[PDB]
Amino acid sequence: ASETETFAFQAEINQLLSLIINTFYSNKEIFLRELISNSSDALDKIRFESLTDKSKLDAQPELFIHIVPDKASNTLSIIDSGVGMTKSDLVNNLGTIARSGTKEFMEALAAQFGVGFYSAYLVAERVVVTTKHNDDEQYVWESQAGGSFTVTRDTSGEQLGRGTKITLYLKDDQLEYLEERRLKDLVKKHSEFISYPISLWTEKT
Ligand SMILES: Nc1ncnc2c1ncn2[C@@H]1O[C@H](COP(=O)(O)OP(=O)(O)CP(=O)(O)O)[C@@H](O)[C@H]1O
Repeated sequence: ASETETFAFQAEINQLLSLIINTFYSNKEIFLRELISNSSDALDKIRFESLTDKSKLDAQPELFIHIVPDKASNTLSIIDSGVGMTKSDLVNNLGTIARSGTKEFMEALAAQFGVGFYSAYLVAERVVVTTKHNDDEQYVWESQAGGSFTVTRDTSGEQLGRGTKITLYLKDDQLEYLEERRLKDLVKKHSEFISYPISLWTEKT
């Protein structure tokens, strides 16, 4: 049926990506704290609307963050019970939105506070976001950071019912972040100190 609406990137978002990706960072580990942030924020926002209305939390009436390395697909996934996004929050907040502090965060850096979501693309060549808000259906956002992304209505297969799953497809050199030592440490590490619980799940072979 083609629920995919293919869009193109902000001109400045492109710059923002070019900064991140095309600068070798010793520690690209920044990205994880960056994602767990936006997740805490999402759990925080749903926890809020959950006072004014209790029909909200009913979806998954528990607030969690899951981290799944999967060596099959070489992906690292981040999963919360948080607010989620509508097609609008997808097409509007992810791709078309310059996060708070301007790219002059980094633009003046030619001459971390925080990078946010886009920090993901230093360890991954590709990323897919599967999300469920309450007022809207489940949508799927995907980009290779090649100056266009795609948003697709996903009414089929499995639903979270609420919240968001970010799955990043790691670059061939970046697979260290599929490791349990690497990650168990990083759980307990920067942004372990936080409101919600963090489960790391790994496959025993
Ligand atoms: N886990 C999540 N659940 C739902 N929406 C999310 C999300 N992570 C990001 N978003 C949406 O995408 C937007 C833009 O992403 P981005 O990470 O660039 O900014 P941010 O609002 O997370 C602050 P920062 O720049 O510090 O991360 C967010 O404002 C939010 O609307």
